[PDB]
Amino acid sequence: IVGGKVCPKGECPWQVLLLVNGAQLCGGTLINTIWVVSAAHCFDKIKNWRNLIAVLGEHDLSEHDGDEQSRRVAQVIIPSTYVPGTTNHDIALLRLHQPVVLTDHVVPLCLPERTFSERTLAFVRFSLVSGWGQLLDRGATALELMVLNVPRLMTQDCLQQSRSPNITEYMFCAGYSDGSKDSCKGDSGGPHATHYRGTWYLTGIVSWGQGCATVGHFGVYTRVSQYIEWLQKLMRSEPRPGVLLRAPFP
Amino acid sequence: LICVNENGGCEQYCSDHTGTKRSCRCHEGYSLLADGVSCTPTVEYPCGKIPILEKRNA
Ligand SMILES: CS(=O)(=O)N(CC(N)=O)c1cccc(CC(=O)Nc2ccc3nc(N)[nH]c3c2)c1
Ligand SMILES: [Ca+2]
Ligand SMILES: [Cl-]
Ligand SMILES: [Cl-]
Repeated sequence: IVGGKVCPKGECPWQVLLLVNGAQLCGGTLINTIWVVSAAHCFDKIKNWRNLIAVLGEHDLSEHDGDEQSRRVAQVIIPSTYVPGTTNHDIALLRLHQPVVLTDHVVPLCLPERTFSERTLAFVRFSLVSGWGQLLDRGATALELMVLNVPRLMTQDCLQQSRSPNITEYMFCAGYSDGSKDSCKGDSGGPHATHYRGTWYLTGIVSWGQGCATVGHFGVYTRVSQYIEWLQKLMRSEPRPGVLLRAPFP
Repeated sequence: LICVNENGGCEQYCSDHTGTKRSCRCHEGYSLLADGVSCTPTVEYPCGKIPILEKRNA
């Protein structure tokens, strides 16, 4: 995250850290005790699918304070329409091997109904994006979880204001074009969380952008509203052997 | 009332029904109050609420 602030410990309790052989991979969002939403592109280069770990309740990567909970990732589910090396359909649903325990520091973000998300949440101007990604373009990643308030653009306005992948109906733009504030590499997969009448909801996944905080460009987010029914059906399904699962979309 | 305008007055989810009818609904871990619009937690850690902040103003 560029130009944000430290998320006070426990104020981003849905944030997930994904590790591969102990190394930072990506962010994610807890939506239930066994389910995490992340970005499909995070998994393009995974060689050993059995060494993926999700950490909940993380805050400061330099220390162990006892609020962290680690789980093996049992399943990574990606839409059939996602193509490795590209940006469209950038979503993954992760099943944890055992539930996390909900605590003051570990709480799911609400996965909204589609209608609600499209008709109401899509018009809330500002939402929060968070992660342990790079603090600057070409810079070091953060040791403490960072958070940033970003405004959402209608896609017509993003294309107009921006000056190369298309912005598809499975994406939306958010952020600033003045080079000051943005999500960045290493924040991929993390939440774009939207507040409405006292409750927070998952509306986007940190997906891509032209550099980070690049003048004339905005961050691009996976438009989670397009995937609600796809996610809900998968969460009702039995697990299948083998970590990676490609599931038909729609 | 209609779900497209002002979320049908619902705090959370809204369904339109035949005639001038509307039903609000709440996420798992919440219940709908008698006002027909408000949702109140039914569990200790409902989704989308931040415990340290909910305790700070309780
Ligand atoms: C090139 S590829 O399509 O092949 N692929 C590689 C791969 N094989 O995974 C890939 C796909 C999507 C994103 C990325 C990196 C990326 O853009 N991160 C990022 C995240 C958030 C951001 N916010 C801003 N403002 N910029 C951001 C940048 C790589
Ligand atoms: Ca820690
Ligand atoms: Cl099934
Ligand atoms: Cl496997």
